[PDB]
Amino acid sequence: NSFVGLRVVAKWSSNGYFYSGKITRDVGAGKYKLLFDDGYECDVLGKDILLCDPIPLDTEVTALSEDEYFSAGVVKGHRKESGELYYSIEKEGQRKWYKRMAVILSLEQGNRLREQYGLGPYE
Repeated sequence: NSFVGLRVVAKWSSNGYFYSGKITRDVGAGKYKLLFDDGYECDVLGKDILLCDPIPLDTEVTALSEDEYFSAGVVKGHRKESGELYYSIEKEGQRKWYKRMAVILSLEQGNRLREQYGLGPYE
């Protein structure tokens, strides 16, 4: 048994930022059989939709504000319940508990991690 019910990030093309996903089963070497945190399922190769925390417990990440123009706040405490999801983003001096889609992350906040926790098992 392992991470076949894992916590994931969602990038289709590398365009500099990722959305959120959750896994259902593991598909081969490099792949994940996944559904988005909001209900969109597929099987894909992982360097797109992969095994995350999502991101490090010290992370000034981006919070859902505009498309190229979004603003940062910090991941500190997070959990996932059997049909409820909450990520505590420390923002504006207070904690915003959002299901993972109200946070985003960019590639280099992903790439720092990519080798150690998730953001690429395959090349």
